[PDB]
Amino acid sequence: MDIDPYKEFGSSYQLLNFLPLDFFPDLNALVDTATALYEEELTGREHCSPHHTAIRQALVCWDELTKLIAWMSSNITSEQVRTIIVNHVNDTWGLKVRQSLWFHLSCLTFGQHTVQEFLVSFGVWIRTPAPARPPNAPILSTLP
Amino acid sequence: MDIDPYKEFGSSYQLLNFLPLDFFPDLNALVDTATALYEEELTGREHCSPHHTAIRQALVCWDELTKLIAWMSSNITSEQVRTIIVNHVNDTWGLKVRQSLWFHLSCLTFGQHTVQEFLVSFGVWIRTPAPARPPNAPILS
Repeated sequence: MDIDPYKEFGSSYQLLNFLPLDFFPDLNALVDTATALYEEELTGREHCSPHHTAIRQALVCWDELTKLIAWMSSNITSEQVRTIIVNHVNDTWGLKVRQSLWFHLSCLTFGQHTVQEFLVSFGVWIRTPAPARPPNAPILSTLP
Repeated sequence: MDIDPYKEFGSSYQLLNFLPLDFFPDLNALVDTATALYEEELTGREHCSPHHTAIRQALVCWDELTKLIAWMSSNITSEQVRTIIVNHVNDTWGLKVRQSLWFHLSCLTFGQHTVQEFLVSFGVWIRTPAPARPPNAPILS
């Protein structure tokens, strides 16, 4: 199936992918934010919100990934080849986990609607030709 | 952070890990079932249920894994070290994806309380010693 994990959240993948890669905080910061703001809720017994569910699924996935690269690291793969695997991972999969954590943590903190409206505004802006294009990007708050 | 993706669903990794590995259907089978029974809901605009959110997340995760295996397969890795890797993620990561798909698809078609009670009954079963232990496992109905 063709599944966009942002579609049930009123956004889309291509909208997340318009933003510059440096826009999203690094992963460690996002986990620190998630821990500090929602640790009890995410490790709790209740759904809380589909955003919480997305966060836990994404962190669980990322955990499987780090255990995989740890396994092939200590078990099979040499040093340099390990570092190119890890660098490809962080340049791809890690970006996607950061996009997810940023999206859902931002929805929980500032409201899903204002995040949706930000992403849509940014899409409009990046899609506008330079003659008609306003100088300044749409903006949205940043997380702790 | 220490997260059990089943605790939000009133269950437990530990209960899933009691079941034998061959109990969960092949992943192609679970994906076929999710496609046939839930394609339009899963690929839609609405959450539908936490089970749907979990299934889309699980399959998106598995997709990222297949693309990683593809990349390091054709770029980095010899055929035999590749198959060792594919064996590892199949017996580990893949088993876990099958566990997630089976759990949530089972909740959707058969009820969440039904699946919960099944897992707790199976836990009780696998836990009781052979003298007092009934001969036939709990079923899911």
